[PDB]
Amino acid sequence: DIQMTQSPSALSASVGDRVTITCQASQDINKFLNWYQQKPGKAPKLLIYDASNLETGVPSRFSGGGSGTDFTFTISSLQPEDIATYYCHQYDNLPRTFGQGTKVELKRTVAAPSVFIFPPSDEQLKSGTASVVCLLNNFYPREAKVQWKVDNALQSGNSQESVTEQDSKDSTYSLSSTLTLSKADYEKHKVYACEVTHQGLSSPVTKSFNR
Amino acid sequence: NLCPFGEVFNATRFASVYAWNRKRISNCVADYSVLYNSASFSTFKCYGVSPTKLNDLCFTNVYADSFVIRGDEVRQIAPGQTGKIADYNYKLPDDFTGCVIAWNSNNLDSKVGGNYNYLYRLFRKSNLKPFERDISTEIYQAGSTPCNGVEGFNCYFPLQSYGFQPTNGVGYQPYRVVVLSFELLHATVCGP
Amino acid sequence: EVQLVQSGGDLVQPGGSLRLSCAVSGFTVSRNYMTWVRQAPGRGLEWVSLIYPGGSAFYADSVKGRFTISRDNSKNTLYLQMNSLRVEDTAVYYCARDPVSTGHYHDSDYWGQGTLVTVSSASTKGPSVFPLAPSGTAALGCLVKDYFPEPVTVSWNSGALTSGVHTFPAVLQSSGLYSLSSVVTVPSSSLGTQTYICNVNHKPSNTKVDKKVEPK
Ligand SMILES: *[C@@H]1O[C@H](CO)[C@@H](O)[C@H](O)[C@H]1NC(C)=O
Repeated sequence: DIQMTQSPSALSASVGDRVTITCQASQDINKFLNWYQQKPGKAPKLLIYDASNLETGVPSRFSGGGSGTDFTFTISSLQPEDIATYYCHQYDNLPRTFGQGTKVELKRTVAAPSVFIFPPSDEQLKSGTASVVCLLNNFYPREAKVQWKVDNALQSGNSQESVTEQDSKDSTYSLSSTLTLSKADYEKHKVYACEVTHQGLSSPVTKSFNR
Repeated sequence: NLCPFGEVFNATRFASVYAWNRKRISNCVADYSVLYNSASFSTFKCYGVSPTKLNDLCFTNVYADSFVIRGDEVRQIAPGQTGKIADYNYKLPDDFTGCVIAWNSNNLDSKVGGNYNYLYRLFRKSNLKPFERDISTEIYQAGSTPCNGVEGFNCYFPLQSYGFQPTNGVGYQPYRVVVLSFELLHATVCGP
Repeated sequence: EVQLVQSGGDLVQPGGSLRLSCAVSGFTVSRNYMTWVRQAPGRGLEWVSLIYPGGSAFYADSVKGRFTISRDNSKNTLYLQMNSLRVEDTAVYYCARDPVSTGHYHDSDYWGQGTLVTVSSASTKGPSVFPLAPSGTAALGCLVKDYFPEPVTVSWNSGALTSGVHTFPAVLQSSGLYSLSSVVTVPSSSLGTQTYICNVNHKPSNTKVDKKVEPK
């Protein structure tokens, strides 16, 4: 099939910056390339059809061009309402294919996380399983390192993480690290700690509690 | 009486696929091998007959249909194909006996900026029957409201431009197509 | 105006079958181009199939044979037959009409509201809700654990909170059940002076929970 290679995978910029996305085709598609915008949890919308022409209502700051294999997308000035995920789509060489997508991301200033550790609930302890929680509230950039330490012991493999989408207000992220253990394992130790490393920390942070 | 395939294959002008030309040839002799051995054809596909025999089989009239499509559409000019061309422009029967001959015509049929001359039908209320022609340019009613001769929302021009550009990829460059259909009946065409 | 409505999707099992519906208001379906597109869980977009106005239909190189596309002109509704469902087909699904650009006219494409489709073979379970206890401000939370299938909705204090609360995306665990949580940051002064309770609406099992959190 005509595979479509779209770059970049991730993109973060500030307001006013010009943004150029790219989509190459494995074979000639002439001018039959459409660029789509999808906002988080919503139907995608058509902006650039025929690789260059703009659909009705599309602001003039959006523009694209190309013919053949390489294709170019660009917003001359970034606007907050332009934060979404954009895909390239060919539609003249069946089967139709899409691109992986590019997630436009706003750029704020470095923000350190507010760490909050959460011991398991005694109800869940009587249920048979324990789940310790670590929260990194409001930080930027998204890059963060959570290490679980039980009785000053590095834990590996017994934890998962989930990160929120970028906020519309402060535009920060939040991270959740869940440590799952059997009740025998949780009762078989004492001190539980979450160590956080982010760009906005002089020394690593470490919240903790005792059983 | 040599069959006048010269007027068909080497014509200075062809047609848009939607308005495909037919030339009816009968009562003549032809050297099919002169055609078959020409290096100038990039596609020469036959169904129900070999190119190396044609000189020997006789037929009751031959129809020669001709038009222009894009290279990547030449495969649709075959039995049992589907797609916009086969469905809405020019359909071959399932029991087609004859040949499909195509060649790249970029040097003749392309124009800087795009040709506006050659068109294909985008939309129709139902698929064409085999060897049917539709040359109407009526506004297509896609919705619940009559167009009454005005183009716009749900009222679409039924034809689309190929926009043949000299710089197109070979798949998107113009190719000229001739379809030879052989009919038998009572009592013609024959070889030397 | 123009509107597309999708319905008829829920959990199925491997080898099962499911039909997707897409009602249309504004244009005749039997006389217009139409396609279905697949939005994987938190991933890219994928083309499934198309049908020319006039009969002809075309499918992707994975749903071919296993899937079918059809339409009913009376109700003016679009249908996607998905048979021999695999897990690789678990995703959201959209119905849309192709954009127009004839001569001296141009219009965009119209999309539907999207319907969620899940193939995983698992018993529907109810979410156990456990409290995240608190201790310059502070934080507490709710842990929506062990439930299936997606999705669920959460709201703190029946909607009395709209800022400072984060509901993390769900994570599917090895035990076949997903999990998520939602936290809240508030000053230590509000301890007891303000209500703390989360609401979990789970339509897949018709299970709704309303739990309260307080220090201990
Ligand atoms: C077209 O012209 C060439 C000139 O070399 C000739 O050889 C060929 O036979 C002509 N085509 C037909 C169908 O006669």
